[PDB]
Amino acid sequence: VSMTKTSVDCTMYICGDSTECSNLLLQYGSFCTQLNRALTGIAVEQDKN
Amino acid sequence: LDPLSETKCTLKSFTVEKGIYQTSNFRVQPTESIVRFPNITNLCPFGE
Ligand SMILES: *[C@@H]1O[C@H](CO[C@@H]2O[C@@H](C)[C@@H](O)[C@@H](O)[C@@H]2O)[C@@H](O[C@@H]2O[C@H](CO)[C@@H](O)[C@H](O)[C@H]2NC(C)=O)[C@H](O)[C@H]1NC(C)=O
Repeated sequence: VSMTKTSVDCTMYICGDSTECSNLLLQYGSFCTQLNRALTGIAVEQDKN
Repeated sequence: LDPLSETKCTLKSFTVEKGIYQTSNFRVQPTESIVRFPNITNLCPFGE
């Protein structure tokens, strides 16, 4: 009926605690917000189901 | 400024609907810097 809800901090996965990597990750724009948006849409649906 | 202003920026909107909204993950920042090196003191023989 449902599966485990997961959230990710895309910046902590990719760059965890590096400010240098975090400034380089901003060059990609929206991708990390899209990843968090997609996992949030999956997580809300486990409760709906 | 406050959690509502962060919600407005995360939604890129000056108005927000009824809901619960994911905002930036928090993090306890470091209080001080700790350096730990061996108590070796004698300089290395590079002239030789
Ligand atoms: C390698 O030698 C340099 C310079 O050549 C020597 O200069 C005199 C000190 C004397 O020994 C001559 O026979 C050599 O030709 C060293 O450079 C000196 O370093 C000291 C600090 O250690 C500094 O106060 C001096 O001003 C420097 N003098 C000059 C002329 O540069 C250098 O330290 C040696 N390299 C290593 C890795 O030990």
